[PDB]
Amino acid sequence: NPFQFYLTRVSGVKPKYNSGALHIKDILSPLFGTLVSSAQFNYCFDVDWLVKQYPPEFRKKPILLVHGDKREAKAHLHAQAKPYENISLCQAKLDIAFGTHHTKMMLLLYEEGLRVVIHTSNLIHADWHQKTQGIWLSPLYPRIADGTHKSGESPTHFKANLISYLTAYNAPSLKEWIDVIHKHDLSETNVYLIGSTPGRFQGSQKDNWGHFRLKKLLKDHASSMSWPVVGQFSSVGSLGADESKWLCSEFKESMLTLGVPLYLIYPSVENVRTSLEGYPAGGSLPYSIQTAEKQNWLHSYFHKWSAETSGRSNAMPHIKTYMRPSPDFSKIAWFLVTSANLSKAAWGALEKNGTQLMIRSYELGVLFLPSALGLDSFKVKQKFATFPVPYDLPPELYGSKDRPWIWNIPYVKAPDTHGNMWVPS
Repeated sequence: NPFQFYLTRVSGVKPKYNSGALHIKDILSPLFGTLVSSAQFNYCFDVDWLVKQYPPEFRKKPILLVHGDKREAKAHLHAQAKPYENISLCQAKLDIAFGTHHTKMMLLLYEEGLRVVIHTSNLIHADWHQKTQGIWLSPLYPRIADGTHKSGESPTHFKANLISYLTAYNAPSLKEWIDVIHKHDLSETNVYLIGSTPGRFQGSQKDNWGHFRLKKLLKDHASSMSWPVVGQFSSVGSLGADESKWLCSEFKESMLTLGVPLYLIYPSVENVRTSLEGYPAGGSLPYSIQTAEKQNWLHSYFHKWSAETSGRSNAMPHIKTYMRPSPDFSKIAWFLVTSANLSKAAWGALEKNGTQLMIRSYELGVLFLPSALGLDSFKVKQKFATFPVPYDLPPELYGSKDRPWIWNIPYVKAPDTHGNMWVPS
């Protein structure tokens, strides 16, 4: 299968809905290769839990946790890890305020080669239990033969792009991973890397990251042919007093690039209330009343979470996806799975009269382009050459009574799936 795009397993749905899905235990299985060492980039970690996901035989192999924790939270993470002698930590520098290290990626070095996994799940039990999450699995990259002269690069330039991404951390522990990557052949890679890294990027450096990086790839490797843009995420930042400030101006502009209706999918209160988790799903859908009340204009773009196609309408989304379907939603010009939610922090925001792109966070995704497969478009796989879109199309608009899930206000008029109310505080 050319895509290697997978959803995580969801407990409590019919087996047919998990047949082609993966659990972290599957990803780390001996069947995937003989593990020597690994790196786990993420945001939240439950170390005891993480360790048990590795098979017993591999549990003592070295593990690098790359995170953005600071101060006490950092101390706590070090405390979680102390008992496991084989675990080292790398604190990603977060020199711009309010940034987070949000990238979810696994680097898995085996006796037989190297695997890169870019996905959407935090390393905690609940993210892999009853949520809809996405996974892209690289091929097993072989090591470059000890006497050849090859770049090991793919036509999408994934190898150099991933190295640049690691290089931006400027961390000694990652230099070791960069060196490992240099040693392998990633030429079979058919996706484009889209990363965000904290900084202020000017000149041509603007095209390296965030939504400009996406813009640049859509201009170079896609071509033009009322194809809407679909954006689907689990968090929402403060986007401005009105939409011309960022959403429609730079964000949509980048997304509509090729060689226009914008539909945003974000769970309503009702979607969360009736989920497999009930209201506690809302603990992973941050959207503060503080921010929401300043931008009620945004909510007219919102569409309900519906995933009958993958049996996951009740499995709340923590996956994030962006794509460009045709007017009848039967095909798509491209598809992106990433850790980036709907925020300036994640995607970047122009500064100094559009000469400088400011990004606060680390984010990472893979872009699927028909040109990389020799195609002009992908047909949408109706029931999860055809791309497996994990939610239903066309997107369904919020009803008049719907509200976007807002996590720091109470919902006490209707009980959820487990008969509970939600009272933050």
